[PDB]
Amino acid sequence: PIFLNVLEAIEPGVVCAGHDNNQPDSFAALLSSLNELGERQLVHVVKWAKALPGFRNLHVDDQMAVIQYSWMGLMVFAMGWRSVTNVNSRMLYFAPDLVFNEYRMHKSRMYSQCVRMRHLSQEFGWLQITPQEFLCMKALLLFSIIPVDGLKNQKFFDELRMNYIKELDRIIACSCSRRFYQLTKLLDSVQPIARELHQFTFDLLIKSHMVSVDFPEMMAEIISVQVPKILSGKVKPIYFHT
Ligand SMILES: C[C@]12CCC(=O)C[C@@H]1CC[C@@H]1[C@@H]2CC[C@]2(C)[C@@H](O)CC[C@@H]12
Repeated sequence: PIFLNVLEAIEPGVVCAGHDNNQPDSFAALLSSLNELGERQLVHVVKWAKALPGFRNLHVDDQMAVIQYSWMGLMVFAMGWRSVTNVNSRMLYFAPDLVFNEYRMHKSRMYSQCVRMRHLSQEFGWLQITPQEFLCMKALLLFSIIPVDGLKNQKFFDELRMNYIKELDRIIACSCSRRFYQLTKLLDSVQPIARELHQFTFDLLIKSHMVSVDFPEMMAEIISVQVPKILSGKVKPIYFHT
């Protein structure tokens, strides 16, 4: 099981937000901590993606683009997994030092987005997603959002994505169609969540200095240059179902 060996081997370890849990929960503090967490996880996502089977087959520019478009979906998917794994789904396990209870979901001003993420977390439970289904789905997520004008080498991308789909199907196969159906619906359900988070972070970046939220430099760059391409519809998710 070469493919599965790789995905398991490359899976990132624990990442902390560096949040001060001893201090009363403010909007500014919670959101600055989520931003810092995002920046730290982006480093890990980049090294993960580069080690994925076939990833180096893409043009350098497509490598960068797929990561910049997909990171929100990928991080949310992993966060959902951690959440089923560690806590119990009233809660969102962003990091060991950054666990959201309902009170925090409210103070972050992200309550409804958090409700969507928790629904995702719960779905992993209800579908009884295996660790190996999780790993293959996460890999697929990196190849599920592209510019409508195409990538530099769209042909290699379409081939990469096909191969990850085949890998998910094998992991299922090893009825079957019911399971593939359910997993593809679950993958699709990540995309509305990512879209609402993209809107939210974009708004927050615009009004950031007003509300005293810090955006690390890499975060501010991607949210101002790449996230607006998704919100304006220049970059769109690939859905399995209509
Ligand atoms: C990806 C992160 C951070 C990593 C993670 O575990 C999931 C989580 C989802 C909410 C994101 C956050 C990064 C910072 C964002 C983008 C904030 O600006 C608003 C929503 C936050």
